[PDB]
Amino acid sequence: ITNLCPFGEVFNATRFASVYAWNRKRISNCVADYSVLYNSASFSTFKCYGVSPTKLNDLCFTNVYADSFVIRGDEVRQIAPGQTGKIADYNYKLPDDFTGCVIAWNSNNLDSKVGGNYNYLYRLFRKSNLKPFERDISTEIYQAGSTPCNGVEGFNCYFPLQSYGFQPTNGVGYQPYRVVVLSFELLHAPATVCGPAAA
Amino acid sequence: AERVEQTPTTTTKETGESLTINCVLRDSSCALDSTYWYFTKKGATKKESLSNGGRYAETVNKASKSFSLRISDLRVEDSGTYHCRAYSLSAGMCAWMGYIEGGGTIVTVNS
Ligand SMILES: *[C@@H]1O[C@H](CO)[C@@H](O)[C@H](O)[C@H]1NC(C)=O
Repeated sequence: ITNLCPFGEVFNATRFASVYAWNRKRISNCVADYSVLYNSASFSTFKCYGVSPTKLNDLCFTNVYADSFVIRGDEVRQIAPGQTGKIADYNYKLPDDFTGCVIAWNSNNLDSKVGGNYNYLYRLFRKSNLKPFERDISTEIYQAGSTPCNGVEGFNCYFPLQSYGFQPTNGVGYQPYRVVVLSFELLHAPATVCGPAAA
Repeated sequence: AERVEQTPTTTTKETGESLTINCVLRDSSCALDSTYWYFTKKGATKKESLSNGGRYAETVNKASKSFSLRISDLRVEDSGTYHCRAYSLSAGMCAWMGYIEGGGTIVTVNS
């Protein structure tokens, strides 16, 4: 079935994950019009690393993954190789050798309420940085000192997750952005994900 | 923090005045290779292409990675949100190819 990749299911999903609990959808055995995404005009960020966005329709890949989550506008810059900060270190980390596109759009109209949207969380604390594409959904109380923690919150013993408050009248830097990260894998196996214009 | 800084964030103008929006690709090693402007009317959600035509004039300084849209002889139909998109398509000093976009300018025109 040489039929269109279900990119609609990723980009137009009703629900998006919290960044700490970021979704990964495997895409295979389908034809993908990357140009319609790139030329869309809904997106505020579209950055392709190790591949030109205008040649995507001409390439085939072994596997495509679509990772998706919500962050604040001024965190979108952290979804890039080499970056540091709460998001890049403790929630979602790209490898230094990343091949793929980082795509984002303002989602203020979907992910802010009147009185503010409190449904989204991010990991604030961790013992070390995530490895590329690592996911940590643990709620173990974080031990910031020598003193053991025993699952109990105290003066150096922190709950590791905090809530985004998405206020609708805030500045764009504080607004929610939906993000999709496409990773392109080219291995020694049959290439199952192709543009319309590829062999 | 690699971003496009679009100023002003909001303006109110009288019909007949002109307005200038300035964008600069900040905190980037990336070249500015092309630009694009979009408008949504007041109370609409559709992002639509600007024409680069009679009332709308564009400036670009590629070295400084800055550009501007000037709209002359404003009307009330001009009221809405303007977005600038900055393209980097060379792949030298930039790790990436594609676009990043301003936060927008919310324009209100009275009469
Ligand atoms: C999601 O939004 C609308 C559906 O009515 C459509 O214009 C757009 O292509 C969709 N996005 C995709 C398929 O990536």
